[PDB]
Amino acid sequence: DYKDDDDKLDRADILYNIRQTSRPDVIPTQRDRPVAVSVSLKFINILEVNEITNEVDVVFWQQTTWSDRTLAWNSSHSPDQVSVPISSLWVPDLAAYNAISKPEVLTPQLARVVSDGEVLYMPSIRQRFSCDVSGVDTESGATCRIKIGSWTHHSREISVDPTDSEYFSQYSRFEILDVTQKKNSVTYSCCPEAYEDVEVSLNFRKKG
Amino acid sequence: DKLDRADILYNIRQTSRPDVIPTQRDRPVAVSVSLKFINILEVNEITNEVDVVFWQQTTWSDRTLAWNSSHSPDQVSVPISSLWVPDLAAYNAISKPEVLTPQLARVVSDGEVLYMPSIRQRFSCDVSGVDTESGATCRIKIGSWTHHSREISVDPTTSDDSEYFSQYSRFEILDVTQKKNSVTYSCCPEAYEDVEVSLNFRKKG
Amino acid sequence: DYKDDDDKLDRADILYNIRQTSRPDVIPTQRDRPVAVSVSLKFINILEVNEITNEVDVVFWQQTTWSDRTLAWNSSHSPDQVSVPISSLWVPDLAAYNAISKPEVLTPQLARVVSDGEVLYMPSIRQRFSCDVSGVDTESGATCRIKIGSWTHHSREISVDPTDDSEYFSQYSRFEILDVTQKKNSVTYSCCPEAYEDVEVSLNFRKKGRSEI
Amino acid sequence: DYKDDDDKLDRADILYNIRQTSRPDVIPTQRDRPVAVSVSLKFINILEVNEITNEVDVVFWQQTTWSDRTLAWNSSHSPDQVSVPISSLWVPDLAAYNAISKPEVLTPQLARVVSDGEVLYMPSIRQRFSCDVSGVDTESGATCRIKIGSWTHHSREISVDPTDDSEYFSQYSRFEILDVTQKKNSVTYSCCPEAYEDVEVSLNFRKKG
Amino acid sequence: YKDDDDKLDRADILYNIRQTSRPDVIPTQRDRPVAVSVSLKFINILEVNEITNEVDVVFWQQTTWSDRTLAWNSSHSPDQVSVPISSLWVPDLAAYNAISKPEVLTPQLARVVSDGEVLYMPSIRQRFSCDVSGVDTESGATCRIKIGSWTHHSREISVDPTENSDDSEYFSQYSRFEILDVTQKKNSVTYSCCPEAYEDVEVSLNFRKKG
Ligand SMILES: CC1CCN(c2cc(-c3ccc(C(F)(F)F)cc3)nc(N)n2)CC1
Ligand SMILES: CC1CCN(c2cc(-c3ccc(C(F)(F)F)cc3)nc(N)n2)CC1
Ligand SMILES: CC1CCN(c2cc(-c3ccc(C(F)(F)F)cc3)nc(N)n2)CC1
Ligand SMILES: CC1CCN(c2cc(-c3ccc(C(F)(F)F)cc3)nc(N)n2)CC1
Ligand SMILES: CC1CCN(c2cc(-c3ccc(C(F)(F)F)cc3)nc(N)n2)CC1
Ligand SMILES: *[C@@H]1O[C@H](CO)[C@@H](O)[C@H](O)[C@H]1NC(C)=O
Ligand SMILES: *[C@@H]1O[C@H](CO)[C@@H](O)[C@H](O)[C@H]1NC(C)=O
Ligand SMILES: *[C@@H]1O[C@H](CO)[C@@H](O)[C@H](O)[C@H]1NC(C)=O
Ligand SMILES: *[C@@H]1O[C@H](CO)[C@@H](O)[C@H](O)[C@H]1NC(C)=O
Repeated sequence: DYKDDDDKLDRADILYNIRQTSRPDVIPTQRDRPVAVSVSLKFINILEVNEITNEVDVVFWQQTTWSDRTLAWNSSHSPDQVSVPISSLWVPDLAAYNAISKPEVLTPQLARVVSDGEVLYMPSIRQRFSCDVSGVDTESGATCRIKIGSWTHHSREISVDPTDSEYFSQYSRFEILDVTQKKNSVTYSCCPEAYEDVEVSLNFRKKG
Repeated sequence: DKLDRADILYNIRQTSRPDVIPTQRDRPVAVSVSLKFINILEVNEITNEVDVVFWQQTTWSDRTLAWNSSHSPDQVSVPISSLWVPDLAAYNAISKPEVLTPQLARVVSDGEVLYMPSIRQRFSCDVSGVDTESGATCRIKIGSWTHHSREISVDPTTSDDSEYFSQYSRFEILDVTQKKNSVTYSCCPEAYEDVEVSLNFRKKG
Repeated sequence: DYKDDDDKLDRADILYNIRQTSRPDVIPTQRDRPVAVSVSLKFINILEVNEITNEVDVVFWQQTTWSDRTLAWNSSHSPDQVSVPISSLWVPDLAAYNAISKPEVLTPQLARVVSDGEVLYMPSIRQRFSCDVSGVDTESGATCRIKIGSWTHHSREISVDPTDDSEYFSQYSRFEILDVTQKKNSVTYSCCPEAYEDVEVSLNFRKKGRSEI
Repeated sequence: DYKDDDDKLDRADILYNIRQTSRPDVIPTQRDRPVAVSVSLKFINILEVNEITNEVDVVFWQQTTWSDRTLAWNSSHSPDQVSVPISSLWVPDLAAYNAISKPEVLTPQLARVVSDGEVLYMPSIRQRFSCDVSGVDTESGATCRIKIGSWTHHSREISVDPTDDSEYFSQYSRFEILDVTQKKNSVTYSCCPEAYEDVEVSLNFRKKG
Repeated sequence: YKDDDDKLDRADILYNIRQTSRPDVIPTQRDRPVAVSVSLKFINILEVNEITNEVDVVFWQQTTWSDRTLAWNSSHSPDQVSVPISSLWVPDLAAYNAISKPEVLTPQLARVVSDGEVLYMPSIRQRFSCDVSGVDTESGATCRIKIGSWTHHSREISVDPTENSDDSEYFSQYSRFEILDVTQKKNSVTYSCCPEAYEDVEVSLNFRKKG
């Protein structure tokens, strides 16, 4: 409960509990079900766009959530949440398939763990992508698709699902017309199991 | 006295909880935040991006860290890896902060902790009017990333806006003002506090 | 067992087992033979091509597999596979001889270990290479050759065996792929008496949007 | 003594002793007198200068020495010195106030520790600075001043004191050095009551004809 | 020879090496300096600037030395193993006229031989301040790289040129440049800073742009 959120000893104790129970390297599967991972992108900026090379430089708030019930505690008279370094926690091994640079994480690498076992990690990230830039200077604009999925965990182990101008910079050379998100389950010739992904389509165009 | 310093550092490391907000008994950690500009380096009026260097003055209190200094040092420098530090982020930065200075804080015997790095960073802010007399006005917002208003409060602190500013920049500081906000986002039920730092500057004619 | 894949305690236990057994700095040689390392590149993208300096910037999916049977376990009623951080495992010390930048690994550094002892690591990597770019703007295209082999382990310790398509190749690349061929070599250099194996990957590619009459 | 410098077990024993005594995070203050740190810069190169932005990219040899007598040992029959990773040692928290990039350390991060307790750390560094570039094409040259001081230790705790000019300077630089002068400041800022010492290095340089 | 692929033997040799290795102590033997051999074979010349006298090169840095305390009996065990360099002492070498950090392109493993010889041979990309003048002339330019121990003087570490193979044996046929020749020489030099001499190896290569 909220009147206890600032009891420091309580938070320290919860962090200790979390660190004893957490298995940073094991998927927190429950009920012989895949871990349900939620993923949405809220765009913060569009910095560089190249219509010749089909490359973009974007900043986005990647909202990522899932649950590990082994981490839950009774919060009747203790903090409902604490911030935890992600190195103490399991995080889904998500990758953006068409990213062409490493993600540059702009924000402190702390997640929130909620007393019901929900884990929230929502970093702001700048990253470069290979996507369809054609039309960026037209009224229809461009539609750049970013596919994000678990790299090493197939659909039996991890499912992914969705969790834009509210946080989009008014100062960008560009403007968002629409962001849509859909989910796919796809199998490659490499592997017999399917890998789920969230595909985020960013329709945008140069201002004016 | 070195041994006295070694002992204070030991005490600090015994008591310090680097991953726990130091809020006690019941009040959100009061964090003081102030920017003193050092330099303005790259200004792109087309892409609306700036590249700046600022002294980020950050102070707060952890009274569990306090000690009686009647016959021992008043302060020691401590590596920030040994201390809790607020998880501040500049929302409109478009690059990671480049910390130019040694990552050491001062801990004072009354529990005050001061961290004040010099930081070069790239921002997305209004650069329109930089070449005019009124100047541009670049707004930088800084607040706690994962801690809302019940856990951390963020506040302004104040001399001359150009005291530490480089005479060799192509730019000059007309005015710096800092304002506090508390904003709830559609994502979450709690408010997060921030300092909006308004830097009014123009090219030197 | 496929049903038992999501038994969490089971996964945790296999991981513990693997870490007890794994020797991350020791080649997993079995029956007095070299570790057979399989290597295959699937190109994902060609980003920058400089016809003058003969350089390319490519993203490729480097599929590496090998066997360490000491890692095997009975999966009759347990997960068939688990993901393991590469820092917990031996990984072949592969190097691209003509690369001119460090490999930029774009994906999480986890391998899959299979209950029969097969270990799979398949990172996506962006890297720059010194290669023949000549002809990239013609029908026949350019052919850029990339060599990958073990850096410190010779043929008695590690063997590399290699195993179009544009299945994973971006349709948004300025370039398109005509053919990919992969040859195995065992070469002896004057520095050293023992040979080193490599796979030589021949990427035949050309610009889309070439001048056409 | 020098005749025992290469006794390996002796060196390993000295290293062990140093690591037992060393407090990497505690200033080695003696008799409560501020640790005296010498700082000298010998310029290696000037790589790129920008008259419009007043920025300079330089490479310099940053000669830093101080003492920690707790590290001393009797070298009558053992090595007079050994090299030690700086991570095992206290190093002064020096910062260059007008640097606009992180210092790029070109050399192995080892210090020398002498048996009298002297510690020497002299890295080669490439760094960008904001400084007066004007006059670079004249004969009077330009004068770019670099200030270096302890970041968190004021004058009661650390004092800095400046320790030919082109001896290590690259003959292949587009530029040449007319003069280097090194002076000591002790400055109080509005932020804080205590003074912070610095060494101000004035580099007078110009483009070659 | 027959015993190289005995994995338990290899693990035991690694254990032995790690037990006796002193990664931070020079492996001096019988009160004499560690003899470090260093040689560069060039892989590539990437970017050249005649105005600024800067050069971007890839080279194979062949570095060898001896640590006899690591030696073992290889009669019925492997003759060599690979070892992460973090487990071993490696000479603190620096390129004096390097103007950027060395970008190591290869895995950071050395070989240790049963007779105690250690071989580390990274492929490195690095940028240098050197004489670029004459690069597009038939005579070419001559860029000189000096490499020596940074903190160990001549009583502790000697550096020696190695050994010939063709100068272009590993050089990219696709570079815009071609190597005319490479020479190496040892120097031993005293600086105003220090009483002792520091040894270095000076690599001079005359290279030119293809025409
Ligand atoms: C561009 C951003 C958009 C979101 N926004 C936020 C979000 C957050 C936030 C809240 C919760 C999390 C959680 F840890 F739960 F994942 C992360 C960030 N914090 C702050 N101070 N500002 C303002 C600037
Ligand atoms: C570049 C494309 C992206 C989609 N696709 C894959 C491959 C894989 C993948 C990665 C690694 C393995 C491993 F090595 F661990 F077995 C298996 C599948 N995972 C996902 N989510 N997508 C094929 C390559
Ligand atoms: C540009 C390179 C130079 C030689 N060459 C080598 C050298 C080496 C090699 C041999 C021995 C070592 C040692 F560990 F001993 F130092 C390192 C690399 N390994 C491979 N696979 N290829 C291929 C092309
Ligand atoms: C650009 C440099 C200037 C001095 N010089 C040096 C200095 C040093 C040196 C001496 C002592 C230290 C010490 F550890 F004491 F600090 C550091 C470097 N070593 C070598 N090999 N060369 C040659 C070229
Ligand atoms: C950038 C300007 C010029 C240098 N100057 C300072 C500030 C500081 C300083 C003082 C106190 C702290 C503290 F630890 F308290 F946070 C940090 C830096 N130190 C030095 N040597 N010079 C004022 C800021
Ligand atoms: C601190 O210690 C000193 C001497 O030990 C004593 O004067 C003092 O009362 C203590 N602190 C206070 C004033 O509370
Ligand atoms: C592996 O162990 C299981 C135990 O359930 C048992 O079936 C058998 O001993 C092994 N598997 C096979 C081949 O039956
Ligand atoms: C140092 O050691 C020498 C050699 O035994 C000895 O003669 C001398 O007394 C020692 N010096 C001191 C004061 O420790
Ligand atoms: C090493 O091998 C034999 C083992 O039969 C051992 O007894 C002896 O010490 C060594 N002999 C040599 C030098 O090969």
